[PDB]
Amino acid sequence: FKGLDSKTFLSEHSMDMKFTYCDDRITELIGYHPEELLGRSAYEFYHALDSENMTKSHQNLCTKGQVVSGQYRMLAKHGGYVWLETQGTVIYNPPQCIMCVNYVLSEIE
Amino acid sequence: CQPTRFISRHNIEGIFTFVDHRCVATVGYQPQELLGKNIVEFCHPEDQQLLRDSFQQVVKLKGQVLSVMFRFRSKNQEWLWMRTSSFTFQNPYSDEIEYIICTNTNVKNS
Ligand SMILES: O=[N+]([O-])c1cc(S(=O)(=O)C(F)(F)F)ccc1Nc1cc(F)cc(Cl)c1
Repeated sequence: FKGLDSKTFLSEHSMDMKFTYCDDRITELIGYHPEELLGRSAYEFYHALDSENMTKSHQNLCTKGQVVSGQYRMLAKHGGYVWLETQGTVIYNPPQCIMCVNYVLSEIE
Repeated sequence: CQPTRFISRHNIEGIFTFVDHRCVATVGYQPQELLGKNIVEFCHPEDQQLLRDSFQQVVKLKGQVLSVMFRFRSKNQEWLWMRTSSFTFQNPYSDEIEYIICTNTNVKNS
């Protein structure tokens, strides 16, 4: 059994959804090293069956400024999928980047 | 029967920069749903690295054709086998960066 902090990690993305930063906590949870994620869009990692609903959530983030994802799957480093829920927040300046708080709902399946 | 296919142009990273509207009949998306995204975003996880390595190598093959087969996620979230034939173009009157031209056909894996 894991405590809440240990199932939660932060990520940052450009407005193109590419990772620009990720907490090292992801490595124990999903297997990626943060540096291998940089430059890759979140869309490279969504299960096919979640792709249309995530595209709708991204649209909503970009119109509302802040959205919770609902339950979705991320492709894990060595195959299979982890269920996550994410709260997304756009940081607008003087949009600059998206900040994500990600919470893991399952082990790798 | 006519095979179903459409043309796309990409930057050397893989991002769609141009999509021929035949894509609607081939994969179900409007061109605007593909423009600005990397083709890898529509690719099956088992095929994604092959697709990345194929975009890397086509720029090394002296403008010759490179083909790849991979599973593409249609607008219905179904995996469709595609055969993408790609080659680079660079206008010799310039020193502008080459881009990649692709023709994308739905094919049988058999
Ligand atoms: O803006 N986003 O990058 C984002 C939005 C969404 S969203 O648009 O659904 C949201 F903002 F509503 F949550 C969801 C996720 C993500 N990013 C993300 C972060 C990860 F650690 C792993 C994966 Cl697969 C995706």
